[PDB]
Amino acid sequence: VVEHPEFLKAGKEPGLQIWRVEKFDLVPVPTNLYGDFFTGDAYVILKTVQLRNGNLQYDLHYWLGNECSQDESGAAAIFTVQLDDYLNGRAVQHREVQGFESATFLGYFKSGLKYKKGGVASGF
Amino acid sequence: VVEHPEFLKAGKEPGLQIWRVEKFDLVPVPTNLYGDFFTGDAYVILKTVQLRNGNLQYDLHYWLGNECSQDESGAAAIFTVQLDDYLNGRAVQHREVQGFESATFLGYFKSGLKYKKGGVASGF
Amino acid sequence: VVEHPEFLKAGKEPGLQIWRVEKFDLVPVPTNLYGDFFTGDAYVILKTVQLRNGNLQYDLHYWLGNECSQDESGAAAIFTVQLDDYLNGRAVQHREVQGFESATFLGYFKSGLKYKKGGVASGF
Amino acid sequence: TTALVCDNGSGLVKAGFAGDDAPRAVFPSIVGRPRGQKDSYVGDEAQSKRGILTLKYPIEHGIITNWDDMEKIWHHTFYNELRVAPEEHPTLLTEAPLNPKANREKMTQIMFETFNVPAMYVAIQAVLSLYASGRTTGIVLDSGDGVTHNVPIYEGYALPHAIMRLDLAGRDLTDYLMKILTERGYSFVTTAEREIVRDIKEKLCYVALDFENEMATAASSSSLEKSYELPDGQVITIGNERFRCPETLFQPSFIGMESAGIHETTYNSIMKCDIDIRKDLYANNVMSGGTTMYPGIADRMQKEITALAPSTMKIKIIAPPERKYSVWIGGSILASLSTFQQMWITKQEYDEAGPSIVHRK
Amino acid sequence: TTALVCDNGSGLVKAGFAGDDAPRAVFPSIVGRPRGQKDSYVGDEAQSKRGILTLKYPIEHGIITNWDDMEKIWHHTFYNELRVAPEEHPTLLTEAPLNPKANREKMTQIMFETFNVPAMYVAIQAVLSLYASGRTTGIVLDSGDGVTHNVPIYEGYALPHAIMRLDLAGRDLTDYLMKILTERGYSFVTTAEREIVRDIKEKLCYVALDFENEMATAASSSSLEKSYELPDGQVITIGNERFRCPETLFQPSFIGMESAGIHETTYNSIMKCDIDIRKDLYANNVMSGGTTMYPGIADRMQKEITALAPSTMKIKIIAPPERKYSVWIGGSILASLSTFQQMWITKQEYDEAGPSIVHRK
Amino acid sequence: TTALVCDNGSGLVKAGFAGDDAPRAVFPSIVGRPRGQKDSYVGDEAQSKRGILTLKYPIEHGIITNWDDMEKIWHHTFYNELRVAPEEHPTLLTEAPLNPKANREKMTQIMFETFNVPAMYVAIQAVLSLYASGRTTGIVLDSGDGVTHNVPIYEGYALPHAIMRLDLAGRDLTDYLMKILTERGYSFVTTAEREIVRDIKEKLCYVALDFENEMATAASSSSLEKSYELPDGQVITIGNERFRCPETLFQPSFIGMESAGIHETTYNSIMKCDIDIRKDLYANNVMSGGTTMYPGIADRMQKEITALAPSTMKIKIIAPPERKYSVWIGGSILASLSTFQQMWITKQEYDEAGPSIVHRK
Ligand SMILES: Nc1ncnc2c1ncn2[C@@H]1O[C@H](COP(=O)(O)OP(=O)(O)OP(=O)(O)O)[C@@H](O)[C@H]1O
Ligand SMILES: Nc1ncnc2c1ncn2[C@@H]1O[C@H](COP(=O)(O)OP(=O)(O)OP(=O)(O)O)[C@@H](O)[C@H]1O
Ligand SMILES: Nc1ncnc2c1ncn2[C@@H]1O[C@H](COP(=O)(O)OP(=O)(O)OP(=O)(O)O)[C@@H](O)[C@H]1O
Ligand SMILES: [Ca+2]
Ligand SMILES: [Ca+2]
Ligand SMILES: [Ca+2]
Ligand SMILES: [Ca+2]
Ligand SMILES: [Ca+2]
Ligand SMILES: [Ca+2]
Ligand SMILES: [Ca+2]
Ligand SMILES: [Ca+2]
Ligand SMILES: [Ca+2]
Ligand SMILES: [Ca+2]
Ligand SMILES: [Ca+2]
Ligand SMILES: [Ca+2]
Repeated sequence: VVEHPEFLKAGKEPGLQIWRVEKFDLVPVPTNLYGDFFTGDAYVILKTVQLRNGNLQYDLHYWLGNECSQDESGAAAIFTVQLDDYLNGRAVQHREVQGFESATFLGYFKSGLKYKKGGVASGF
Repeated sequence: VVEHPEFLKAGKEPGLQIWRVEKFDLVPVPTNLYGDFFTGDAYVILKTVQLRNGNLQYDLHYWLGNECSQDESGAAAIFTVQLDDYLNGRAVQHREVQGFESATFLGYFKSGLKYKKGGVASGF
Repeated sequence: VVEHPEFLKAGKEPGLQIWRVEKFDLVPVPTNLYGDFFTGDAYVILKTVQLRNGNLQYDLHYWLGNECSQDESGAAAIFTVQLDDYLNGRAVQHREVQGFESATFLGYFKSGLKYKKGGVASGF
Repeated sequence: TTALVCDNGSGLVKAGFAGDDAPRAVFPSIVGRPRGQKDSYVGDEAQSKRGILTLKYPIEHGIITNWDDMEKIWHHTFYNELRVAPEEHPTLLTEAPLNPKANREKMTQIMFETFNVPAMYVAIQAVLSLYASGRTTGIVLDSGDGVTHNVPIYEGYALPHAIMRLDLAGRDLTDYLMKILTERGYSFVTTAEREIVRDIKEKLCYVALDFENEMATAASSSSLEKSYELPDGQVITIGNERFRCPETLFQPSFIGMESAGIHETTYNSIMKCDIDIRKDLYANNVMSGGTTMYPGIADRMQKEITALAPSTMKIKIIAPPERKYSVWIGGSILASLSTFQQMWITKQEYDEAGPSIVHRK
Repeated sequence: TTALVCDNGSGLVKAGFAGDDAPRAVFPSIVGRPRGQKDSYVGDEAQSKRGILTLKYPIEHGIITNWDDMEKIWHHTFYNELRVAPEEHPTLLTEAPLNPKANREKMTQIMFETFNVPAMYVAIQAVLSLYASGRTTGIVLDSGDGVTHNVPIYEGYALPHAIMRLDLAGRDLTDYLMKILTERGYSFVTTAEREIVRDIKEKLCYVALDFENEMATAASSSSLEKSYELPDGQVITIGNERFRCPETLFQPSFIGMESAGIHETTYNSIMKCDIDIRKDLYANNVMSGGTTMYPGIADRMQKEITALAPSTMKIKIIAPPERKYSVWIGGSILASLSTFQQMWITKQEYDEAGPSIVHRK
Repeated sequence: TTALVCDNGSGLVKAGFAGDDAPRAVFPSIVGRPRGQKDSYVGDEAQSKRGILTLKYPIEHGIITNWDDMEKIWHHTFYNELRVAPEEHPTLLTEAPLNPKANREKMTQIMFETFNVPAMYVAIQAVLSLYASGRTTGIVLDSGDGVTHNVPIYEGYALPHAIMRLDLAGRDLTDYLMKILTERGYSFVTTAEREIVRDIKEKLCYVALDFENEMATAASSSSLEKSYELPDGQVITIGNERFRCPETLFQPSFIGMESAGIHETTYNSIMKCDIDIRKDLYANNVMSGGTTMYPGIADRMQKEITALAPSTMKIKIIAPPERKYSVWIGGSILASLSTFQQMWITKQEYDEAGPSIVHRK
């Protein structure tokens, strides 16, 4: 889905990119807040790694908080697919659930994860 | 029970087929004797009717004389089941007791039934 | 007879519970008076013992004074049955007569029994 | 309102109000129908109209046998005797030991659907008597006009499997006395005279402690002779007849019965119970009913059970003074208890569950 | 060679030769192991060594529960009882209604792989009984020592969805009789004495046509009294116990069960079948097993089904004289038929297809 | 404007507005034509006019079979149910797994040329359900009224070569339940009564964890019995029928089908996929559709897949609470995303490229 501005700037550089699902839209999270997750929301996380020959590889994670509404978990899953398609399908997809995230995912956050109550209202 | 020769020739044509239980075996009764029943024996009777479209229907009757031994009444009942299974289960089964036979059964014998004393010895 | 308030609080703890029959009703006796019996009245006594595993066992005694009226001795006997039924029938019943009480019964009163003349009027 | 207590027996109806120490109405459970008058009668008028009616006893050996006559009896009990409106009072009725479930159900149905009582209850007669004697465990000997029962009761409840019954009671004793007096050249078999025999029985008869010795005594002197002033004039006197009549209870063969006597059926009833409660029972034989009123009856039972029980067994026979009404008194007490308010079977529960709720668990 | 017929029940093993009119060997399906002897025992010796063994019943409510003990039983059946070489004889075994597929398969595997029989077959017990009574359609009431089943059968085959089961049979009846006799001050619970109770049950017990009236009768006279000479000396007599014991089959609550009685489960089984064959079934109730031997049982069932079925329904209860062995006899007849030669499951077919060929289509 | 979401199934139509959490209209996908009235009817009126119409189901096993009736359905959906002007709203429609390219093209042509929608889109039902459960990879078990499918999906897309299908769903389960109830002497096969059977199925039926043991349990007690108040009056009760009906999904032969059960087709679907994604799939079995609503269904599937998969495999069965509408919800979510604006297929693109642009790359 080329023409969303978030997709334009996705996977252009090594590092982490974190977006939060907000009323059927993907809204970027402030870089200084990478690591805090509202348990009532859903997020899409793109990890981009640069190889020694300058090529980039991608790993997509969609994190679901135990209190998010179906519309958000649904959108997060649809957004991950779309973002992967936009990256010519080269990304590897990972579903991450609160309290049970994969070692790799947990490894992206040096000072651990912060699950805070609440979040944005459902788009229904 | 396909390989008994009596089963091979059972229900191949419209009419009556009468067998008498003899020491754990089914022995055909001479057609000219259809109607005489030893009260000390048990018999299996197959009535085959041809419909206007050439298909055949079956009605199985096992007749028990008031003096037959358990082995014979037992065999007659088992033979009826087997013969019905051999006919793909299409036969309708009827238990007939001496002195109390069903109208249908009695209807197969124009010159009535002849109950004669005696019969073959038990297979025990 | 669940809904009498006396039955509600019967056998809830180890110890003695003493009621006196008063005009077709069971009226609790003041704990400081346990041991004094009007010879013209009838009483129901529940002894509850706690076992080492915390379970409770019951022994029901109905005491009849030599001058009680038939209505009272009758009620005392009926109340004992009802109280036993309320305790799922687990209580053991004992009839106690003035001057001839059982050793067990006499054993519930350290400073012995006091039979005092008089009592409440018959409910007839 | 005030509950009603109704004890229906083979010969007499005892009815009254719960809370009372005795029955307000006591009349013969007899129904008379025209055998020219066209009314049917109940109790004492029924007897007075003997000549124009056919008398029947609705209750046979403690069990209701004719429901249409039983309805008349209950109707006469409410409106004539007690003078009350049934629909107005909860009623406790009594039933004989081993009463068929069907009878209990039919009794319930009639009370609710025919008399429209607001609530009712059915109690076993023997149990009401034991309660009347201040006891929850014992074996009751209930003997009335039509039947005799042995009912072992434990901690408030009867043990059905151990109950014994003997179709020999007062009416049988009156017929026998009437028979031996007729033999000597008298006649009653009528009304005021059949009434006379019963009266001689209830006033002069007693149970002998040792039958042979009493017989020997009556044969050797006039010390046991008694006289009775007939309503006409002549004075008839009786001697051995006095104890020969009640002796039948211990020796049924005196009237042609092959059954065991009451001492034997009491013993067999006890021996049919769990070995561990038999001592309770031997020590608590409670007599109940009019036919247990004979002087000497308790001593004789005590002696005969003693001869049958283990030598070390404590045997006690209890004979309450008003045992003619023990059953009714026990019901009066029961229906009066503050805890009994929630034991009635209400019309609601009936209209909602049917006659079947009259049984227990 | 000659085929072998083996009917394995919760309490007794019936074994013998096809062609025979009755089982050659009948012994208790019990296995005893050392609880100093080091051998394990089967059947009657196992019981004789009670004191040094721990007894177990391989079959529970008709179903094999312990395969290692079941193997001992079959070993004892071949070599000790029948004295034959298994590898030498085709063997027809019986299985209880609703037997899990796994059991059937495991039975097959043991016969072939452990006993090396040349051929075998597994038949449903109820079906063998119906066949024994000269019938292909009907509902069988099979009641033995450990379980009771209602099995509706049509034109040779059982209708699984309609089968009813009740975990109440002979052993339950013996325990109950043993309980009521102990209450009256006796004791067995041992061996020759537990043997005595079963014997009293099989000789003196019967089913009452109307339970209340029998109870009333037993309470009113000694006409139903019976005596039994104990092996020691004393003579114990029983009255209402005689019919109270079997009554449990109609009223499970006598021993604490919340289940419906056999008349009710028979009715429910029929009502679970296709409306168009129910008349076949009502007219053909066939009793089978030792616990159907009680005198009075057939009349009582006839009466109770009548009270539940449509008023116009022809209801018939069939009680064959040797119904203690109906299952075995039916198997004896079956394994003997000239048409049965090709129905066996041969070692070849097994070694080639596996235990799974023991199921049908 | 606001997009419309239309999920067309073999038995029910689910329609509404994108952005909504549930379908505004749910009616039977039935068309009625005169078999004197001259109008043709759709959905619930069509059923009410049974007697004067011939009813047909436009969708057979998930696939549109009659386009003229399908047009009526869509017409009735827009103007009667949703009350909207088609030309006014972009519409997302759903299609069954393995839908022929021709159907997809014909659906597109009708929407544009007959309804004049401004834009449309076609999505695979199973994929919309997976999305509804917050997943991009897994194997969906979709079971509705007319067909059952196994659809393995990886990173957003179905793997066509691995899809399994079974022509056995709700309607088959209702017919079967209707058959076994008729056998017991009832009748529906009408309208309000065929309605009654479906209702009994959806309220009382459940899937047994172990079929033999449940059967044994239902045969041994009344613990699994349930009653249902018919609209007339009588109360019918069912026991083993409750789980026998749904058991058909695991054993198609109960109704005459030679096919494998749903546990087996789920396993075969997984085994048809690349060894390296199978763990993804075993850990993500998502149930979808009305016929997956049976209590017990998830536990049973979990157990059966476990018996077939490698012992170390993590097996998980997901059963969303509103899975009766998962497909519609997933479409509602999809059509709502800000990124979906450029995914529609517009009239321009159609009028310029033809029905063929409805396929992908
Ligand atoms: N003092 C007495 N001595 C002897 N018999 C008496 C005496 N008083 C009453 N009876 C008798 O006892 C019998 C009555 O009892 P009750 O009133 O106990 O009988 P029921 O309840 O009428 O009968 P049943 O209990 O047999 O059903 C009467 O037949 C009567 O003759
Ligand atoms: N004449 C009889 N009267 C009453 N019970 C009898 C009689 N003869 C045998 N029995 C009883 O019937 C029971 C036995 O039957 P069978 O031999 O029918 O049982 P199984 O096959 O051993 O048990 P199950 O069929 O329950 O698995 C025994 O427990 C026995 O006490
Ligand atoms: N609670 C329930 N329990 C069992 N079955 C139910 C329940 N609710 C609905 N159903 C059934 O599930 C079926 C319906 O599903 P859905 O609405 O999933 O079908 P479709 O989309 O109409 O059909 P298909 O997907 O087969 O093309 C109906 O036939 C209905 O009987
Ligand atoms: Ca949220
Ligand atoms: Ca990818
Ligand atoms: Ca012969
Ligand atoms: Ca057939
Ligand atoms: Ca007082
Ligand atoms: Ca108690
Ligand atoms: Ca009385
Ligand atoms: Ca003494
Ligand atoms: Ca058996
Ligand atoms: Ca009849
Ligand atoms: Ca669908
Ligand atoms: Ca595992």
